Amino acid sequence: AVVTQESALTTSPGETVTLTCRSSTGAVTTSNYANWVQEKPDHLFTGLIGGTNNRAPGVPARFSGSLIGNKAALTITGAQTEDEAIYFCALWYSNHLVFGGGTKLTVL
Amino acid sequence: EVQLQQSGAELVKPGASVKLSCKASGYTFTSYWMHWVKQRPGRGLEWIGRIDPNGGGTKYNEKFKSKATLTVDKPSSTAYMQLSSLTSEDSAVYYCARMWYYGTYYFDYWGQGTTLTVSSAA
Amino acid sequence: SDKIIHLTDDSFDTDVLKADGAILVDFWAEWCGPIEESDDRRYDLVGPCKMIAPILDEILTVAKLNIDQNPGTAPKYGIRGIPTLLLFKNGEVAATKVGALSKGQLKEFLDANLA
Repeated sequence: AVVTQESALTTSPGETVTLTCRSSTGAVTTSNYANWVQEKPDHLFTGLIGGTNNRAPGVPARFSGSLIGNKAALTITGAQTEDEAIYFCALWYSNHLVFGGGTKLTVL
Repeated sequence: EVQLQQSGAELVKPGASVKLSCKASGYTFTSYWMHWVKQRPGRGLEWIGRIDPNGGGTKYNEKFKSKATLTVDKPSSTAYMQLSSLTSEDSAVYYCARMWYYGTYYFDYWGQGTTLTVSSAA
Repeated sequence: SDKIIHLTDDSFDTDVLKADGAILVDFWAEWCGPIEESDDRRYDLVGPCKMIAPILDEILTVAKLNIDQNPGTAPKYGIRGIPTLLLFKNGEVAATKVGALSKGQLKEFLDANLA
């Protein structure tokens, strides 16, 4: 399968942005367990969301997971300047993980 | 306190093998899975496999079944991944992520990575 | 719900071990997910709680235990974390299933073990 994301989005401080995560097979479900890794500058990775909505320990509460239509999503309510990072997602199929291209979020 | 630190910047010949480590500390090593990812320029991320340190059970990407070999060492808390028959395609920064599997699947703590360069001796 | 057999530590050899064919064990504790060794890293928030057992039972027999009120049972079989679905076939264990799953995946695990 091929997981797809937006190439690059733009937002500002205080605004509400929404990223998506399509699947080529069909629609993204609870079985896919949608994950969302964050890559800040200088290769600093950290898991934000996983299992469609469950945050990791210590992750800001503004990062919320949902299922908007036929794709998984990551809504950042009140975008900070530190959020400027590449947001990959990852869907499970038959016990194998498939990453996406990533979404370069730029905060003005 | 939780930290994942991997080995230094390697330099290896084509056709040979290499073992990359991933020291785990600040938590019980046998209570969390341990994935491995491949990051090449302009390719994003690429799943290699995961390992449950309790029992040594492994699952792989179909592309990386003949390539990788995930094992663990419970005493030293060190996860492992052996890339064999190295080519120019294997030149990538390999990370090791941690996963909470109990009830749901989410990542949390990642490593700084290990730059591997498969260069032939001229 | 009515098919659920709540068990105890000393009542394990009578309920599940000696039985007719297949018997399962959902090792829940209402902290659906969380680990054992360090009871310091756990989570009550998560909402993948799977009560699906009152549904696949209706589709063999499945039992049900709580390790906060029964800390004697889990240590015997090396259950280092919950929820672990231990399958008791003929008073032994065939296969284990760690990390929760949907109704379509719990069917995949069972149907590759009963017939």
